[PDB]
Amino acid sequence: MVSKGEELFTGVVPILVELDGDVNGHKFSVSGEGEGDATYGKLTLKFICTTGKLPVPWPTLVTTLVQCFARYPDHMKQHDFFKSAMPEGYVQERTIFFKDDGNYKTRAEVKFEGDTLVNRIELKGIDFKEDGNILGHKLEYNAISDNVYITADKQKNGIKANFKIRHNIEDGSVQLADHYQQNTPIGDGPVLLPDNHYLSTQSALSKDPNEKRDHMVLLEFVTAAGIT
Repeated sequence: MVSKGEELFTGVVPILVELDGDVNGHKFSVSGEGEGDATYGKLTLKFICTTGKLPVPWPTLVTTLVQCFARYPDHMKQHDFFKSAMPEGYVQERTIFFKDDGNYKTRAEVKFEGDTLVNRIELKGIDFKEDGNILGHKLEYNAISDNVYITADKQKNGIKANFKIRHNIEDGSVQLADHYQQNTPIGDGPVLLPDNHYLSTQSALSKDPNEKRDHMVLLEFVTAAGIT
């Protein structure tokens, strides 16, 4: 046997992302479009700041801007909460603590609208330093890679996750971003509550040479692991 949510992901699925943000009162919006192919754990996305200049570095928004596209190995498919919640979807919440700086709090709803997987997000950032690495734009436009450690959250019928992102600073140092995550289903049907495991995630950041708006191109791979 297969299992209902996971059938929505056997091919290439269009993705739409919409974010409204406010970081220390600097308001902005981002839209994104692209495709995901969970068979290969593969995401291709392009994001645009629709309000003008992005007031934070693009790399700091990657994790916020669809883990339902992870490739779960066959032997791990009973541990894929994300697809099991579809098409109704899930709420994904985070707190992202930037070491020696402010924090983002995010709330997103990830669900299908027809054949399109949509991620709608609100982001609120507070306590940032005006000349710190974030509001001062001191982070290199560089890839991020790390492991998302997932555990069951029986009490919300969902999952929690934790991970670290170590963003390179232009001086050669590192800006740590400690992520704490919770996901809860939107619908009332059965979902898969996983054993402990992780998502190995690699995001490559680039620019479209023909694009004059403030933007980010991503190529991302996401693979579940940690259960032999």
